[PDB]
Amino acid sequence: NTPKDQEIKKLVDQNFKPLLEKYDVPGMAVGVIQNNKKYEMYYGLQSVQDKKAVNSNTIFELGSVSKLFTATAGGYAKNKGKISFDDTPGKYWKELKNTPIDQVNLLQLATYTSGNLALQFPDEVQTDQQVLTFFKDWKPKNPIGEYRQYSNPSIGLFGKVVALSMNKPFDQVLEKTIFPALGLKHSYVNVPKTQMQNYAFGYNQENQPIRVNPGPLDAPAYGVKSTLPDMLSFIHANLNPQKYPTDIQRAINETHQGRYQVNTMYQALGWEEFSYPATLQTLLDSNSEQIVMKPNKVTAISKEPSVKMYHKTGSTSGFGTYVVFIPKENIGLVMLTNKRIPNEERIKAAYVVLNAIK
Ligand SMILES: *[B]([O])([O])[C]([C]N1[C]=C(C([O])=O)N=N1)[N]C(=O)[C]C1=[C][C]=[C]S1
Repeated sequence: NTPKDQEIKKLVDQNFKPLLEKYDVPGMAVGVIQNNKKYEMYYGLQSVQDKKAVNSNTIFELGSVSKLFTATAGGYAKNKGKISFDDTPGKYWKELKNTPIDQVNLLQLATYTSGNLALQFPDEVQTDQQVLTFFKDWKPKNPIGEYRQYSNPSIGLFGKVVALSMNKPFDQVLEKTIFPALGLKHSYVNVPKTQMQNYAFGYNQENQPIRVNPGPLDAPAYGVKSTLPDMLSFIHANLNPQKYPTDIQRAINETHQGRYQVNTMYQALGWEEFSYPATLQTLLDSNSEQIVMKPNKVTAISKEPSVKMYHKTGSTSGFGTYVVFIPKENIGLVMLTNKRIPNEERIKAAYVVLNAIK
């Protein structure tokens, strides 16, 4: 009657494959997981100049999807009693004790509500000392906890604090503790010399080959690299947290808890959450210029839905990512590209595929 894998391949070919020609994207990996079966589809080239095909070993930059690993590490720490989300940063980074930023709690930092932290650090902040000084010098603007402004520094600081609580630097937290707990084998903060042959180039808007630049608190905000099989395993863990040991199970479940809303989007830890079924437009609205780039007053959750879906977009200058999962249908999807394409196109292609399967 047509086997499931060919059916999924056809749906992906209908919806994702034409994006490659349309946006001149050299390579793409799309996976679906459904009831513990994994489907992997690969297209084009990880390196144009080397004529190297995209494949199950290709390492892609996840950009802001990296925030999901940061949130997971925070969930892991918290459920191990190493932090409380009501703590402030000065408890762990002692140089911030009794400074204005120490009036902001960990949860407000992870969910972008300090009320005065912008998308990026200033370009001049690079070293560990400059990051410290930035935070010591910080002062409040909007009332703490009431306005969401999506921010690398805000969740970067959370990440740093989480690492300090676990007595390891943040790259070691992911590479030694969190990745191995999720069973991931090819995910990295720092890609080692022996895997560089698998690290795709990203491609900028003139299709020039580029990779992410080092930056302040880059790892917790946008600095993870992974493969399609790994990303499918991560979606599998979010769909089936009960199959994992206690510590990481509780961590995953902690990332799913909604904390506030901005209209139809519930801000969980890392993940954005929606009432399921969700319309396409609700998912598109989560990624509008007004939500992503500007401050928005938040609202206490006044309807908690029974059934939810979760997504997150991510980009670096040279790469695009989108992950989405729906626990009720035990289904999820990952897209990786080595050229940014509009977030709208990622969300819609994924919407059509997930809704058509079966
Ligand atoms: B994440 O991917 O949501 C995050 C935020 N962001 C900024 C941009 C942009 O400047 O167009 N796209 N996504 N990503 C990053 O901060 C990593 C990047 C740095 C520069 C371009 S993407």
